[PDB]
Amino acid sequence: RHYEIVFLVHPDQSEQVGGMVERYTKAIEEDGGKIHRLEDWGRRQLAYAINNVHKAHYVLMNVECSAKALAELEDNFRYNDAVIRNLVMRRDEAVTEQSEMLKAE
Amino acid sequence: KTVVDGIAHIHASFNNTIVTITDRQGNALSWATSGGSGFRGSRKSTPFAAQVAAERAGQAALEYGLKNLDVNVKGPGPGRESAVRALNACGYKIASITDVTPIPHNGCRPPKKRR
Amino acid sequence: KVKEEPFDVALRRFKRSCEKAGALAEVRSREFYEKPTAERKRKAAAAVKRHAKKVQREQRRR
Amino acid sequence: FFRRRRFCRFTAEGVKEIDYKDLNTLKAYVSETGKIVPSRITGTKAKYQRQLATAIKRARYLALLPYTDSH
Amino acid sequence: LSVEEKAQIVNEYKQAEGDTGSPEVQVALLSANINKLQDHFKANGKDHHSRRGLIRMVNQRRKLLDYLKGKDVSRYTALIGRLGLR
RNA sequence: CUAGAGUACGGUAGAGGGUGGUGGAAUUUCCUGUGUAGCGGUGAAAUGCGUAGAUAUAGGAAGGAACACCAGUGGCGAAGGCGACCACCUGGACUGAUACUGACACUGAGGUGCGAAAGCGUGGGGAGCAAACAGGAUUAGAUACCCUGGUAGUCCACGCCGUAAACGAUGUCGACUAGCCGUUGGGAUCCUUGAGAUCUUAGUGGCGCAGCUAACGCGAUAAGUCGACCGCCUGGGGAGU
Ligand SMILES: [Mg+2]
Ligand SMILES: [Mg+2]
Repeated sequence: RHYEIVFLVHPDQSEQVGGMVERYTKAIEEDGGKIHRLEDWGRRQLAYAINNVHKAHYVLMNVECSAKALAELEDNFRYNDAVIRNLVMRRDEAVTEQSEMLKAE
Repeated sequence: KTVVDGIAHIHASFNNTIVTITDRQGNALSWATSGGSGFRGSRKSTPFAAQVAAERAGQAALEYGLKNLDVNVKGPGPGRESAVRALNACGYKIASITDVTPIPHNGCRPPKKRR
Repeated sequence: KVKEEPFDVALRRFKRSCEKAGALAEVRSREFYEKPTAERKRKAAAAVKRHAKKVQREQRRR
Repeated sequence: FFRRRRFCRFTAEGVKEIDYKDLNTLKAYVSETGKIVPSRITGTKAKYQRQLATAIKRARYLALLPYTDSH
Repeated sequence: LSVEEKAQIVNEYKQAEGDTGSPEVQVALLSANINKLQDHFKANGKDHHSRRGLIRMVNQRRKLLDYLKGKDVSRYTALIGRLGLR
C-alpha cells in the first residue's frame, strides 16, 4: 500500500506521455487503487548521460494500490523504451498534493 | 596544417612522466616523455625532468599553431605541478587546469604489500 | 577544477583546491592491499589519538 | 557556531521526514567535487545525518546530483 | 500475525473475561503463529537467523501447558482436544 | 497476594536474516582513428613488452567481482558475522500508558543445533588478485625477501568437515556499594529564545575513593561484598602424543 512510483521517460516521447498517464492508471483503478497525486515536472536537463541523452521528462505519481497493480507497473516499465529509469518507493502514510513545482517554478 | 585551442594531457607515474598535446577530437599531435630526454634511472623520476620533457612537447606543437591550451593533470607522482609552470614558459595561454584522477569506488583489489 | 589574471595566483588556487578536495592521499593508499585487521588498527589507534588529544589539551587549557 | 546552527537546520523545524526533492536544501550539504560532507563540519545530529545520506543516494540515482567532475 | 487476527482469537478462547492473560489465551496465540510460519520456511531454507525465533515460541508453549497441567486436568484436556496437540 | 516472569496496546531505531531486481566509478580483453620511439620496473639493474606500430590518446562493445565520500570508543546479532539503492517476505530488542494471568522462575551431566578462513564432492562461471611453479636479480650459498609472469583457489548453487590468539586470554543469573567527563535512543520535568536546563531508564567509552590483588591492574559494563547451578586445574619433558 501507499507507493510513490517515480519514473522518467525519453525526451522524444514527452509529447505522447499524456496518453501514457491514463493508460497506466486505468489499470490501477481496475485493481481498486485510488491515486492521490499526479505531477508532471516537465523537461529538464540531467546531471549525466543515461543512454546518451541529456533531457528527460519527469513524472511524479503516488499510488495506493494492492499487490496486483504493483505487479502491473513493475513489469510495464521494464517492457518499454520510452521509460528509461524508474523507482518504486513505499511510505506508511497518506499523500498531500502540490509539493514543490510551485517552489521549483 | 592549422589547429588552435588544443588540450594538454599530463600523465605522471612514480617513475616516468608522459606529456601529450592533442585537439578536442582526441588526436595525437606531439608526445614527449621523461625518458626520451636522456635521464634513465633515479634522475628519471625527478620533477626537474618533468620540465625538460614538458617544453620539448611545447616546441613541436608550434608546427600547427595552438595558441590556447587546456590542461588535464593525471597521476600521483612528483612533477605533478612542475610541468604546468613549464608550459607557458614556451608562451602558451593556459585557459583552465583540471584534475582527472581514476579513483575506484570499490574496484579490483591491488597487489600485496612490499617487505 | 580551476579556471583563470596572473599565473602564480591560479597555481596556488589549484595546489590548494586539489588538497582541500582530496584525491591525493587516497591514491597513495591504493598501492598495497590491507587486510581488514590492519584496517582495524587504523580504526583503533586513531580513536586513541583523538580522545587523548581532548584531554592533553585541557592541561594547556588549565 | 556555524556548526551549531546547522544542527538546528533540521531540529528547530518540523522537517523531520526530509525528502529527496528539496535540492535547494541538499546542495548545502555537498562539497564542490561531489562527495558528501562529514558531520563534524555541519554539526548536524547523527539521527539526521543517517537520514541525510539516504536522500543523497536516491537523488543521485535519479540523475538530480552528479557523482564526480568526470561526468 | 495481523492485528484483527489477534482480535479474532481473543474473542474466541476468552474465559468469559475480556482479559488476555490466562494461559488459554496465551497458548492459542502462539499456536496460530507457528502454523503461519511453516510455509515461510519451505521457501526460505537457509534462513537460519529467523529459524532461531521459531524455537523460542515452541519452547514457550510447552512451558505453559505444564503450568496448566500442574493446576488442573479438566481445563487441560478441554484445550488439547480443541487445538489438536501432543 | 503481586514485587519475579509472561500476554494484550501505542510508539520509535537498526550493515539482523532470506529471495529477486538495478545502478555508477575504476581494472582487463577486443575493435577503430590519430600519432611515433621506447615503455615498464628497481638500492640500481635485468627477465619482459615494442615500428609485424607499443605506451599515450579518443570512440565502441563484452564481461566479472567489489560497493569511495557518509563512517564515528557508531549500530545490530546468542556467538561466528553483518556496509550500493528498491521491492518482497521475516526474527528480536527498546519506550510509554493500561488491563489481565498469579510464581508460571533459575541453571543444566548426558543429548540437540548454529559452526571465520583454508580444504573436500558434483555442476556452473573466469575481471583482478595469487600458494604450487617458471625466469631475472641479490647472494660464499638463497629453496627466501625484491622484479616480470602465472595455475588451484577466491565467486554461485547443493552437500560436507568442525577446529582458531573462536579473546574481554574473564560461565550464565540475581541483589547492594563515593564521584566526574563523554556518546548512541527514549521518554520526562522545565522560564522559554535556547549553542537550553536538571532528573530517569537501556547501551557503549575515558579517569577515580573505598575495597581487593604476588604485583601489574580492575574499580555500577568489578578482578568489591554475597547467593544458586555447571565446567575445569594438580611440577617440567614424554604429550593433547
Ligand atoms: Mg574474534
Ligand atoms: Mg579459552
